Amino acid sequence: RHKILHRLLQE
Amino acid sequence: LNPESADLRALAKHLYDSYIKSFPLTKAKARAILTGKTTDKSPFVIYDMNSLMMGEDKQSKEVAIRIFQGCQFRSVEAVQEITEYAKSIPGFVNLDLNDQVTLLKYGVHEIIYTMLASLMNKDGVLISEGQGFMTREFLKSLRKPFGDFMEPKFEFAVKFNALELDDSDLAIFIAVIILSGDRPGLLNVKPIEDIQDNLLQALELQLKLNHPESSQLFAKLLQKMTDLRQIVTEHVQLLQVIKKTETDMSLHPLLQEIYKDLY
Ligand SMILES: CN(CCOc1ccc(C[C@@H]2SC(=O)NC2=O)cc1)c1ccccn1
Repeated sequence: RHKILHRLLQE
Repeated sequence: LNPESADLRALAKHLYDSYIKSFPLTKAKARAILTGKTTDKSPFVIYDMNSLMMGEDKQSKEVAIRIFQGCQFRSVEAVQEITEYAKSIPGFVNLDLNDQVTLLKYGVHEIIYTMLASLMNKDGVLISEGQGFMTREFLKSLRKPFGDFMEPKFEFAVKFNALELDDSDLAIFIAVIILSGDRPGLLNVKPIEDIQDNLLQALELQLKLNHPESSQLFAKLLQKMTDLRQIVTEHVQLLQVIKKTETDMSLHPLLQEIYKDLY
């Protein structure tokens, strides 16, 4: 869950 | 100014600079566009289905859906900008990553509607980075359920804009919203409250220095944080209705993710 947000945060 | 005040001014400036980097269209620019005090072409006005279509020349689902999904598309880009801005708030990226996610999940729409007010007056809203101006009346005219989804946002905006904040004030306010220790499901509230404490101090000083004549602006602004939540919860309910009645539509996956188990 929150795959995208995780990605944006870790990017 | 003393040394603790100095650290608070430095934080204010650091946030202002990140805000300008993260958010392409500032309230400064928006205001210039809306008052006419700019050397750019004034924006294309969308006030009806016809003007809309001629402005589109600047999918083919019905108009209300196209508009609603354009709003979604704008939020998706806004979430990305807000995420970048959040990463610049000192101490944010040192939090538990699950808590960074939770803060963003609950913060983004409050910030979106805050910053949307910067683009609004009582008659309409700038779109497409200020290249367009869509009238409030036109948005009201859309067929149910879409006809009154913008109204609570405009009503909020006219009240909020009366505070006359600038971008330097907004940059701190937005950080305060993100660092809210009462979001559901947070794992470790203490480091979040510690950051918010500093931000709130920074905001109070900022408001005293930038608006020395506007007594208790800090207190008026804190009460709006409560009103923003109401806008979001109501919007969630409208989305539930729309999801049931318009299986034409499909929520963008970033937005599905944010809205899932939100309120
Ligand atoms: C009315 N404008 C300005 C933007 O106005 C917005 C209104 C609401 C939102 C929130 C979105 S809509 C949704 O259901 N969830 C969201 O996150 C985001 C932006 C339009 C209209 C069409 C195209 C571009 N701009």
